[PDB]
Formats: sequence, structure tokens, C-alpha cells
Amino acid sequence: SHPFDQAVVKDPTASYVDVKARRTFLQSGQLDDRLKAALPKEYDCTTEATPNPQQGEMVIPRRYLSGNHGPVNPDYEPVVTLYRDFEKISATLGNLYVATGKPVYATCLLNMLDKWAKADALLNYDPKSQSWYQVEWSAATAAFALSTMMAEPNVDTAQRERVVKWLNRVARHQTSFPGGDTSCCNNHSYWRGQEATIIGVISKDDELFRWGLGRYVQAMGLINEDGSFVHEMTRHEQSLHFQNYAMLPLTMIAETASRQGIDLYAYKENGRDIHSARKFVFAAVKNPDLIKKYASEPQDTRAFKPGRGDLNWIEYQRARFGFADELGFMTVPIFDPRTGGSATLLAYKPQG
Ligand SMILES: O=C(O)C1=C[C@H](O)[C@H](O)[C@H](O[C@H]2[C@H](O)[C@H](O)[C@H](O[C@H]3[C@H](O)[C@H](O)[C@H](O[C@H]4[C@H](O)[C@H](O)[C@H](O)O[C@@H]4C(=O)O)O[C@@H]3C(=O)O)O[C@@H]2C(=O)O)O1
Repeated sequence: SHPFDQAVVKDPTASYVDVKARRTFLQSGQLDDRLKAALPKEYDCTTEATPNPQQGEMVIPRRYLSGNHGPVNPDYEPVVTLYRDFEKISATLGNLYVATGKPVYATCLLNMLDKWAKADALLNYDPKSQSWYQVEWSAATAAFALSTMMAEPNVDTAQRERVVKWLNRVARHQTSFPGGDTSCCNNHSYWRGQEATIIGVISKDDELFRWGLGRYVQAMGLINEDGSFVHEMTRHEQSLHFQNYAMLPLTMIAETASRQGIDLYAYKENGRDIHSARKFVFAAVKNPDLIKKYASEPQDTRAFKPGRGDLNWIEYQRARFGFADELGFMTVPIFDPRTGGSATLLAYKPQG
């Protein structure tokens, strides 16, 4: 199938960032204003009311009024709010655990997840509905936060175990569906890939892990000569948006895999790799004529402004590669639950 089909999970506690080293850095290192701005605010999470899971069938309206672009369905947002709160709190607690090392944040995360697990949340839905997508985002969000505390001894370990098993079932069920002519292969495929990768790690499920790495391999084969993703260039006014969107899960799969000794960044297909796609995002934002080759609509550029969660992937890549912030977007801190919370907090290092 692919070059990583014998890969195994070596360390289920390794997470998607070196938690101990990063914490040490946050507590002893010379922080700039940006990093200080990114420190999460402590609070007493033991008294906080967290979202309750939906009873029974997960029903979520379609996102787009019609098609896969244009105006948004007015019924969508009020419904996915519950999920976005679940995501926000999760990622916030994970980041607080990393920054402070206090077990209380871990216990808070586990109590919320345990409640969702006991309800069999994220399991009952129509695979052809919007719900199937919502699961890929919410399950990865939770897993990323949980992955940072897999080594913590001061928690209810039995509860930690039920939650991991639940996540494993969620991801196995969610990724068992192939998708359509697009969702088999487009950014959704990559999002399922990040889900399978991180949950495969924390649950020591080699097969889920391999399936997730396979999604990254699939993506590299769908990059045009210019660095554009084939399926993202069919989205009309959201083409540029979706080109960027695709980078989010691809980057987390690569970051997660590097903690298990795999270097997905180095992987390429016919001389094309993730760096080509980065270069194209940067170029096309400076010069949107580039997109005209694929779409004639004026591009929606809501994702391209300082502080947008959509830019979180830049935090991880620039930490690792050292390239230049050519668009001048890395000013304020970035926070995105679906890619592990604040990549500023977790990856960004000030530069001499
Ligand atoms: O990050 C911010 O700073 C931020 C500020 C704004 O106030 C607002 O909160 C904004 O919200 C984001 C939200 O955080 C998610 O990122 C949301 O994500 C979208 C994503 O942009 C795509 O539109 C995605 O598209 C799907 C679609 O849902 C269907 O599944 C379709 O069939 O396939 C596509 C696809 O190919 O992926 O849906 C996501 C979603 O609905 O969660 O976007 C909002 C936002 O409005 O930008 O962030």
C-alpha cells in the first residue's frame, strides 16, 4: 500500500510535542511578548460546567446552503456550537496541562471526556451527513489534548483507559467509511488522517496509526506542479481557503509521526512535497492571479489575517524549518483546538 505500512507506535505517551521539554522552556526560557501573550489563564476547572453530549443520534445540518461553497446554511451554526465548546475547553485544558504541569487540568479533561464516553458520543450518526465530518474534528481535538497527559500518574487511571478505548472506537468507526469522489481524497481525508494518527498513538493501535500516515502519502500524490492541491482547486471562491485548510491536518500528521521516529516532511512524490504546497499558499496570497488558473471567483480570504486559527500550521512548520514569515501574519498568538490548541504556546521560539 505505502512506504509506512510496517510502522509501529513506539511510545503512546510521546504526544505531538515534547511536553516536558516545552514546559521547561516555558518556565525557564527568555520569553518575548508574543509568547507571554500566549500563556493560557489558569482557572478552577473543577467547578466549571462542561457541555453534555447529545443523547442518541448525532444530527447536524449541512454546512452549505447548496453545493460545497457559497453561503452558509443558517441552521448549521446554532447546532455545532455544542461541539465547538467541547473542542475549545478540551484544547484549553490540554494547553494548561502543558504550560503548568498541574494534574488538576488533566483530571478536569478526563471528567469531561468520561461523560462523553459513557454516553457513546460521536458513534451514532448517518455517515452521509455533516455529522461524519464533525466527528473527525471533535475526536482529534480531544485526543490531542489527552495525548499530553498519557504519562501523568495523578489521575484516575481506570478512567483514563475507558476514555482512550472510547476514542479508539470513535476513530475506527469514523475512518471505516471510504467517502465519496471528493471526501475520499480531499482535505477531509487528511483530517481523518490526523484523527487516526493521534488516536492510533495514544491507544497503541498500529493499524490506525498506519492508516493515518497513509493519508499523508495520499496527499503528496495530489499536489500539482505549482504546489496546489488538486481537489482544493475545485472550490470556487473558497479554493485558496481550502488550499490553506488542507495544511492544518497534514502538518499535525507530520508532527505526530516525528515523535515516533518518522520524518513525513521528507516524503515526496515525483519531486513534490509539503514544502511545495506551503510555497504555493504563500505566493497565492501575495498574488491571487495565481488562483485564476483554477477559479475565476474573487477569493474569500477570511483565513488570512493575524490571529486566525487557520494559520496554526505555520507555528509548527516555522519552528521546525526556520523559514520567513513573508506574509507578516505571525504577530498575535494563534489558537486552534483542532490542531492541538495554541501553536504559539507549544512550538514558537523567539529568534535572535
Ligand atoms: O480562528 C478564528 O479566529 C475564527 C474566528 C471567527 O470568529 C470564527 O470563530 C471562525 O470560525 C471557524 C471555525 O473555527 C472553524 O475553523 C470553521 O471551519 C470550517 C472550515 O473552514 C470549512 O469551511 C469546513 O468545510 C467543510 C464543510 O464543513 C462540509 O463538511 C463540506 O461538505 O466539506 C468542507 C471541507 O471540504 O472541509 O467546515 C468547517 C466547520 O464548519 O467547522 O470555520 C469557521 C469560520 O467561519 O471560519 O474562526
